[PDB]
Amino acid sequence: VKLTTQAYCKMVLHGAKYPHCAVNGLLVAEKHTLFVDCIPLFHGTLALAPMLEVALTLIDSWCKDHSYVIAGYYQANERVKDASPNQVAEKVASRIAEGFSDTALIMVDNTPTIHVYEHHENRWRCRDPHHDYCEDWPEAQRISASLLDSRSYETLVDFDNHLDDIRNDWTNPEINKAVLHL
Amino acid sequence: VTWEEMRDKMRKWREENSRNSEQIVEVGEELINEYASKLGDDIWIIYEQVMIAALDYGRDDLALFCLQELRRQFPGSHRVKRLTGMRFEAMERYDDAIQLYDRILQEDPTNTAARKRKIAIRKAQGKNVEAIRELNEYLEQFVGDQEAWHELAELYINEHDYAKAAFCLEELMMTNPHNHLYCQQYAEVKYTQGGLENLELSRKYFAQALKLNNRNMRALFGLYMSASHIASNPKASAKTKKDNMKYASWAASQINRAYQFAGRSKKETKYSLKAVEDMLE
Repeated sequence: VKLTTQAYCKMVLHGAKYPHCAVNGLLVAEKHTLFVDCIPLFHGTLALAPMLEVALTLIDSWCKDHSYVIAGYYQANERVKDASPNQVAEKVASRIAEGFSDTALIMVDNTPTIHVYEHHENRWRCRDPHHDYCEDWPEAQRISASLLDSRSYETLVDFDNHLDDIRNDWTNPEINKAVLHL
Repeated sequence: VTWEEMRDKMRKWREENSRNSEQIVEVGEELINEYASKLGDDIWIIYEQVMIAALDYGRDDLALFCLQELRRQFPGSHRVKRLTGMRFEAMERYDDAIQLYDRILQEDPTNTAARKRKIAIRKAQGKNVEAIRELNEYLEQFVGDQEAWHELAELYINEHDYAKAAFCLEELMMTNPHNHLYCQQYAEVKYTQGGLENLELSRKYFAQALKLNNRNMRALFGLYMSASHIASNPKASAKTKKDNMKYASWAASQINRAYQFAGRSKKETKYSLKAVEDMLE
């Protein structure tokens, strides 16, 4: 229900690296739930099955060895006003629900600025209209800007950039390595 | 760096349809002042490239600056009118844009940029049900536009109408048969569309993309996942089953070698240990 400064900073960095395009990834955690970090998957046209179902296994193979487990899924729509979840968000959340309970469907509202929908027997209903819980807002807002002003998103890499060149690390070592000292 | 390199960079970022607006405007703002005299009639295409990029960057302090210097040199030009319409649309003024484009279409009825900006608003306003129809009409008028034929595929994929997106990707693959990306995206559409009647095409196309570009890895993963999906199908015959289990093994014998060379390139990190445990399943 809470996100770590690393998860939030990686989310905002991937969202800023491709503003014109959509943003998607998988929030993975340790095995009440805290989102330690996210693995950003793709951008642009996301309504495609094979590359999305490859990321499932190619991230599980890393998390099972790194003692991690995938907990949630975030999406950022192309438009700046529309933040309603598409069919893809539901179809991916239902897939992780069968392997890990308490799945959170995150919608990055471009114009806080984050919605969290939870499934309770009927649908996916958000909680941001009522209230959204985080560990500490000012710390995250400071450390995010600290990496934003330096234009560090140009250095960030996601799974789509990794499928182009394997020399790129989808786990973002050089990002959280700077996050720890800030 | 010298201006003769900045010009080459601004030409390369224009040949390929890149959208790195920040890095484009950072170099354009210099060429507007620091090297305006070193290049002659090359400054107008740079103005057009910098205005549209600064619009994405959300900096109108340079958009209007590059727009007025184009309105002065080319008075009444149709490209500069399109730039003005795009600026209107970026400043949320969707009302004057339609009138400007109808005024443009009445002088030169063969104009197409106005026809495309007339659907750019519909994509921006969210009327994708209307945008797809207005784009299909334009395609019925101007066939062969290999940009609108891909925007239509994108709109159909976002609309989850995977059936008709294949009809556009085929029109794209007939004109660019040497482009592996058009094969990969068609293989993905066939994969997402249906089952055995479509996986049989997706497996072929994920392999044709590899044959056209042996450095493609998305096509390799697609071929592996499409061969496994036909191997694990109940309606699959024993012949198709064993051929698919051969294709999958042949693809996995190269996935690890690619990852082995990748892990060899990085003396610190070893990536071979990541994918191999997945290939044995």
